Amino acid sequence: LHHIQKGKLIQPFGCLLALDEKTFKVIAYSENASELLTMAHPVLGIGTDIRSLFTAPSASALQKALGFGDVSLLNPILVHCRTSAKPFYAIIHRVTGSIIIDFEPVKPTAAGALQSYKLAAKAITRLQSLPSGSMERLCDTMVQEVFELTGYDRVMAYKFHEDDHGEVVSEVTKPGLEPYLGLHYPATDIPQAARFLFMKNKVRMIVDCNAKHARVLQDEKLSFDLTLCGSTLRAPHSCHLQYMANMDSIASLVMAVVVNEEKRKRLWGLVVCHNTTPRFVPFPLRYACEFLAQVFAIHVNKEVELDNQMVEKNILRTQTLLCDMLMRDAPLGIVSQSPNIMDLVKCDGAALLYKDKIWKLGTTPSEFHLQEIASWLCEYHMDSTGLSTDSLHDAGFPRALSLGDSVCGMAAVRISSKDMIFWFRSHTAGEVRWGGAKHDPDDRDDARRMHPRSSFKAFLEVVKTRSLPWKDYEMDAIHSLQLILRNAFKTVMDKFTRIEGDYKAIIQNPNPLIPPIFGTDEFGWCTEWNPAMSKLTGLKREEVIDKMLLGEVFGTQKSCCRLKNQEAFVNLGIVLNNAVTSQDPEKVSFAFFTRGGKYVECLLCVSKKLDREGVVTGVFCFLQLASHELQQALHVQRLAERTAVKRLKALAYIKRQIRNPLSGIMFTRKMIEGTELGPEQRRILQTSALCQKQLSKILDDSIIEGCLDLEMKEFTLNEVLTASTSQVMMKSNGKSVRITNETGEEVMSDTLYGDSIRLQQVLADFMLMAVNFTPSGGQLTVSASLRKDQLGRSVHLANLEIRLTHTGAGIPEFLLNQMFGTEEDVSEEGLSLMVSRKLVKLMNGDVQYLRQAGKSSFIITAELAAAN
Amino acid sequence: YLHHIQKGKLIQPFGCLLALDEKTFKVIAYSENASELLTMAHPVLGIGTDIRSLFTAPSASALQKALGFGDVSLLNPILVHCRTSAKPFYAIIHRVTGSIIIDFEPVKPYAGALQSYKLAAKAITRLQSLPSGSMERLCDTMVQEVFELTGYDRVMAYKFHEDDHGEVVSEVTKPGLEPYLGLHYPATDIPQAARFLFMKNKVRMIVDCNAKHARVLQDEKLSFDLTLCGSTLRAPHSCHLQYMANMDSIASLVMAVVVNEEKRKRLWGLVVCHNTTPRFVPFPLRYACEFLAQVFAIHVNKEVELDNQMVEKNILRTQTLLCDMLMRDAPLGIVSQSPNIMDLVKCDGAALLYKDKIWKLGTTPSEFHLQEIASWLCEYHMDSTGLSTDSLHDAGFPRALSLGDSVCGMAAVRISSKDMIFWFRSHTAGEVRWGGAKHDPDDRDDARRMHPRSSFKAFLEVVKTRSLPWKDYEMDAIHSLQLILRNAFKTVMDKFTRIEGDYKAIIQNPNPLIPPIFGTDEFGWCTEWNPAMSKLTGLKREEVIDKMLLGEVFGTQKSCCRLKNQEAFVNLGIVLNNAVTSQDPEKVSFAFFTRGGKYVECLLCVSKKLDREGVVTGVFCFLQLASHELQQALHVQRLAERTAVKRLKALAYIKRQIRNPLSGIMFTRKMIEGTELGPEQRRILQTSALCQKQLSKILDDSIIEGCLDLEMKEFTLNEVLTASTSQVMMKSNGKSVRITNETGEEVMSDTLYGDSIRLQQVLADFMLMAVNFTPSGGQLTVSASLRKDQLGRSVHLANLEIRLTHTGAGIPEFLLNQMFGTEEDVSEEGLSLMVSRKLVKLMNGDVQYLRQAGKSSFIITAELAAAN
Ligand SMILES: C=CC1=C(C)/C(=C/C2=NC(=C\c3[nH]c(/C=C4\NC(=O)[C@H](C)[C@H]4CC)c(C)c3CCC(=O)O)/C(CCC(=O)O)=C2C)NC1=O
Ligand SMILES: C=CC1=C(C)/C(=C/C2=NC(=C\c3[nH]c(/C=C4\NC(=O)[C@H](C)[C@H]4CC)c(C)c3CCC(=O)O)/C(CCC(=O)O)=C2C)NC1=O
Repeated sequence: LHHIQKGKLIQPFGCLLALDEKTFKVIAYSENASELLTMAHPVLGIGTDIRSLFTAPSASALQKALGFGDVSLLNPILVHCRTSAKPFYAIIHRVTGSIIIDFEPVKPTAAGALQSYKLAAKAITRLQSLPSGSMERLCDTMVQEVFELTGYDRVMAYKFHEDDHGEVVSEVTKPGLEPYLGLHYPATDIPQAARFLFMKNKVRMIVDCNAKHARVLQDEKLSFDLTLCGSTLRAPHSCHLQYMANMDSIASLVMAVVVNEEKRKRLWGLVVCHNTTPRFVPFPLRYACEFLAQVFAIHVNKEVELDNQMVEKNILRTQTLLCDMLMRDAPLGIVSQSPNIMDLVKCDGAALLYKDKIWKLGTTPSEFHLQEIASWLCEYHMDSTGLSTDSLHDAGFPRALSLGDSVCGMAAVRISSKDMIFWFRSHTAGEVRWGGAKHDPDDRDDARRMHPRSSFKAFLEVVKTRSLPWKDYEMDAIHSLQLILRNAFKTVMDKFTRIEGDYKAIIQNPNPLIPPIFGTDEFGWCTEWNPAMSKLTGLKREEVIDKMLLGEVFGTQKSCCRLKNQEAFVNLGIVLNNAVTSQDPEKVSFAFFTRGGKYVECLLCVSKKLDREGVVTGVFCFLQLASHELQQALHVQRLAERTAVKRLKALAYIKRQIRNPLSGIMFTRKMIEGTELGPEQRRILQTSALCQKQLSKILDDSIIEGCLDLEMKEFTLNEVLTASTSQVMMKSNGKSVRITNETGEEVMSDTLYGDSIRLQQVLADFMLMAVNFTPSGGQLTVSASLRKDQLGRSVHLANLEIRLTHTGAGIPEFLLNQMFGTEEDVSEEGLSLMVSRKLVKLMNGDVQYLRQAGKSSFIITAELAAAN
Repeated sequence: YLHHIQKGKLIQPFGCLLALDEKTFKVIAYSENASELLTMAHPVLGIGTDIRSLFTAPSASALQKALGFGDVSLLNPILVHCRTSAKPFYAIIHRVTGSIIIDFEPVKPYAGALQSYKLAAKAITRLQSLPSGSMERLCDTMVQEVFELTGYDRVMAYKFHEDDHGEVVSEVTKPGLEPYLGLHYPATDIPQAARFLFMKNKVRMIVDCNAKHARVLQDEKLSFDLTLCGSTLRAPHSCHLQYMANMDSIASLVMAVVVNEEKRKRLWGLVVCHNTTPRFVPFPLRYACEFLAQVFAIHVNKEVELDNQMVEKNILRTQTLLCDMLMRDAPLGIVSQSPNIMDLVKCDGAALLYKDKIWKLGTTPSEFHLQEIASWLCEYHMDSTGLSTDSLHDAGFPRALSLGDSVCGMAAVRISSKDMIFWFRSHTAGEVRWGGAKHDPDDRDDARRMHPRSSFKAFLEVVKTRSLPWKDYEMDAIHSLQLILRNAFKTVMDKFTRIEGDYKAIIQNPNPLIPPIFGTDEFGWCTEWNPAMSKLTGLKREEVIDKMLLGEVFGTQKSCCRLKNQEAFVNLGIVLNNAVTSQDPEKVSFAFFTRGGKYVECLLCVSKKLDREGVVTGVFCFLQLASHELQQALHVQRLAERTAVKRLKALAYIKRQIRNPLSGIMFTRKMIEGTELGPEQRRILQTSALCQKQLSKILDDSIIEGCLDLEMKEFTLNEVLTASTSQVMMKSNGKSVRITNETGEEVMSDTLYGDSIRLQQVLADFMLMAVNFTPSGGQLTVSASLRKDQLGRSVHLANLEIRLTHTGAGIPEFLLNQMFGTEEDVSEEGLSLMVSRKLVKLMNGDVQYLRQAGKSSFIITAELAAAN
């Protein structure tokens, strides 16, 4: 499919013009150029002057752009015609021996690259604020932003695989369309020529797949072949036109995601948008989409760094567990205590075969099922002590299906010639919709076929009842444990029989995970020096035995491994003395110099070498090597955790210092209760009582997210209604807001059910902001009318209905949209608004104000229970 | 006179001494007490005796092994027995030119460097747990730890000044001892010989200044002398014994503090201990103290870097003050719109003489004073541009004495021939004791001055007519502001008469603080390139003007100043659009390569430019060349600032959430106070109001520890003494304790000076514990005392004394230790008690309890003023 370079067809929505390098004269054109640019008068032929089509300012601007160095920073370029002054978006690019210009009519906002970039600022800010560490959420966010920006029928992210076949990862459509999620596609749908072109043309748009194209009447006298690959007006393949017609998608717009893997540009995938009717999008929007795709790529680059850091942390955890297991008594200690061999490698069962005695943990086959497989391993693979398989049926076990489907994956190791230790992994499930690549290896770029595909279905692919594979480090760890156990109890090869290879001959992987280790006695003399530590330092063990660890071996001068300075010496002494009284593996930064010159930086962990008698015998230290990024991440995480835990003291002090005076307040109120007064004073005391009750209940605190346990108590509306006005009217009194006693007297004549604090929580806060924009001499209007509905068996319906005034300038739109939860940076003053809204709506109520003429009215309605 | 110390042949009588030869290992020098101490209960222990003929076989072998070792400072102390009667001994060895010197010290009846370092673990972890930032707390903690570890009569930190004289910075003494804190001493008190010798032997102990010194004998056939400087038994020079007998401090132990200032090293000071009775301290304690001094020196050197970081942070704040408000309403825009010129430098007032009008701010003399100052500058300083005067009387302008103590320090800058700006600093109060240095240069003490100084209590000196000094960058900022105003209006030196006279015409302050700025218009073309940026990047203004900022100037390839990679290109284009969209300055990390090819790392602050009509006209930004460590600190700080503010806003929401019903309760109380009530009800309501005010007073928001100040006002003690004690009697409702009136009637009857909002916070929360543990039937007694003494000049001391009985089980030892701030785990009640003790300890108030027979007794003392 190479004729893309040699094709004289363009889409019929813009004109294409070609100019030489120096004379700036027309050498090629399109059939619609004369109908569009000129009409709406010399005939547009070869060599016609550019100034005869556009006005003087437009021609001058185009000339200045043509003389510029990097033309990609200037387009789009607004121009006008001669007579009608019809505007156009000139898009200029340069090819070997020519300059090609595209013209598209305007108005079917930007004039450069930066102005065009400005249209994606909201989406970029949305992308930057995302919490880091999850690729799926990032893909969903980006696809949603693209859908909102472009206004297409559907948009989807389409990721490529190693096989070169692809799968959609996210999707956002309009209601009434068939979901495309989770469907794989053959690798031959997108030929390698297309995805090779997409490294340089990162945005492609097709307006109509059923339109009538226009040919490029190139001049015959020119000796140059005008390729059209870099232009925005290319007409696609007939094969692709039929492909798009089959899917019932007419117009399309697609963007590439090129990720710099180390550089190494790799096409991660595509962001493809479809619409069922012809659609045209102006050039600045396409440029903004391209910039957004660049930002998305530089974020998916960070996601893989996070993944690598997580894997490296897992390796470090395995090393720490191995160092733990080194000390305990072998071999039963690996299984009796915790953490045991199950935590060594991610598995589902484990078994030990020591001295014809079987120790089992987790989901393991029946004890009668272990000796025969052990004997089969012994007699079939005598030339190895380790084996791995993701399916026991493939490896040749005759009785694989007789043990059930609970366990299918094996990892076995021979510590001795008779005894064994092996892990079990449960068989996994899961199938893929559509064939991945439909299993057609080797390319088929023949450019002879017309379209060997049509329609679409589910096309499920079956599985082989397999388990997850065993990684490299998950076998290094098992080899390390084998070495430890073999040494403590008193070349070879490890099989790797995976599916579709049926056999492999990997060596034992003599790269054990055992870290550098040393250790001293209680006086300070060296006692241990590992082979790994000897490799790291270049110092033989015999050089550093019966030598003082502090000063002689590690020191600032005359020492074998010279330390940085005296602060390092002091810190090493402090750590070695602190570790005597603590067993926690205190990870401390440790940096030294090798025998030659190499600044080695690691983390050091020190523990006591306790003996059987219970008396310290020395220190056991091991040294784990981590890269700069993980060390910085650990430092930042430690600081963040300390800062987070610091505020707890302040919070507790605040709560106690608010609790004590309120307790004194109930003290003085209950003690003044003895001096009784008239009935009006009794109701005033009741109002103060539930006011302080609400105070304490606010200090008595998932309720931040709106979830409520719905605590229920029996109370009647009089005190709640009085306290709602009492808690707010001091604020309005400064603003000269009067009270009208408009509430009816029939609301209070009926008994009510519901708590006092819960009911009053979602009432008073509404009008608190009212004084903010209310001028002097305002008015307050409150009307209530309880609705008695006899719905239910034991609980009636006291449907609330309250109309509250809304005077002054009131809450503006950018403060009203905060109520519905449509904003991120919600002001702290407004939090109680949506808090009360969520509290009301948890009981299927409503609290809402609508803009009216003169003054608005807040409507409050709740399905509050009735105590009738 | 270091020569006298070198050849001293006298040692203290608490240990023996033996000097042997390098090769043969025979005694060549020995002390008189050695013969009767090492061989009690008798051969010739003269020259040539072998070392092995005095100790048992294991001890002899250990000594012989220790002699043949390169770095032997890691081995001492060495245990040694005697073959005569098995007498324990510490042997401490060192090597000098041609000899090996070993000194022996007897061991009390109750093994290396690392074991000696163990006796300081608690002190080291206490020093490490402190939060950084301040020095006084560090010095106090170090002195307290040394006092607890060594058990001496008094210890004190003694810091050296640049003059080589010193001053006492902290102190801790047993009760009954006169403090020395804050004093000063002449530089001739410590001869430079000892000061130089302290960089080798970092601990010096003297047991008895009155004992009879012993003498060592050395064979006179030697060709070289014997040096005893490094030995830990050397006898001090006689005039120092007289000096020590003057203060009646018989014994002493001093520890040098050597700070390796950036590997140059400097003696920061000493930690001097004193005792009135002869004292002896074993050798491992001296090693532990030496190690703790090393750790303290490291931490001291770590807290002088935060000072430099604060200096740099303050410098990167005067470049971000009035960068654009100057362009509108110049020069009147610097006084009217805040921040004003009073924020440029740390001053007390300002004045702006322009167009014959004064726009004074803060504290400033009358207009006639300013006119007289201006006329004096115009007359007597005709060829001056700006000056800073520490005290206006030293410069001697005629009318200095009229304003007096109101204004002393001045800083004047001259805008033009008539206008100018004044900054004013008031009189500061500062006094020293014992005199600053008692100057007597040229080493007046040499081979003389047996003891021409005797006991003296104090020596008060007063320096008059001085203000705080004007720094260098504080005048660079004024110079740069003068340059800004001179440029916007369209090489001269500045006086620095600061200390005593001899005006120093510094060269135009050769450091104008002005950051490198640039800017673009709306399309993107560069318009501004100031000389600072042109100097930083080595690029002329012409080569950049009329180009494009993105792509042509800052671009990945073929650009004037190439960027690092492509991720640094899409991050500069993002900020140039957010700056316009949001208009608020944004600070980001920047990095690039100059024309010469040097990597530059900066911070970029970018903000939007508007015209008079509020229309955005472009963008202007400037570079803040932060230092490496400052950049990393700000990076890590801003990494978690988002989470910090996210928690802060959530915490602050509850403030309003609880203030609203607090407003309701105040409303109800205020309208219930409007009814007819008896005296008892009135007193109840007054107590309720007093106990309620503390909620709002606490909710004003540091709040945990530090930055705490107590308000002061005139009040009667009856109200608080009743409200605080009444509000707790019913807290233990389930125990029914008995409370009866016990306070003295002479403490209620008087009014005084002091806030009642924190008196409840102090003496009402203390009695919460008394009901938590005491069972039913507990009796509580409160004793009050108001000592009215006139121990002052303008304030009458109405000192408050509180006594509380402690029934029940009482506070255990671990809970008690929390009150003193010496524990990591502090309970909420313990945290509140510690906070209250700190809150009362600023004005010399002691809160404690002592356990007696039956019930313990509390003592609370607070120095309080009287408003009589
Ligand atoms: C949902 C996934 C999806 C797929 C797999 C898809 C395929 C696709 N077809 C693409 C490319 C091509 N696809 C083909 C041809 C074929 N596609 C098929 O279905 C056949 C295997 C083959 C016809 C022989 C050719 C020649 C191209 C080159 C593009 C051109 O010259 O116009 C592209 C590239 C984007 C574009 O140029 O518009 C896409 C995105 N379109 C989709 O919507
Ligand atoms: C509280 C401040 C304080 C000061 C200023 C003080 C001075 C001092 N005097 C000290 C040292 C000396 N200072 C001197 C000399 C003189 N001191 C004086 O008062 C004269 C100026 C001079 C002799 C008359 C000498 C001979 C020494 C001891 C040197 C030696 O014995 O070889 C020291 C160091 C401690 C020691 O070396 O044992 C101290 C601490 N003692 C204090 O406690």
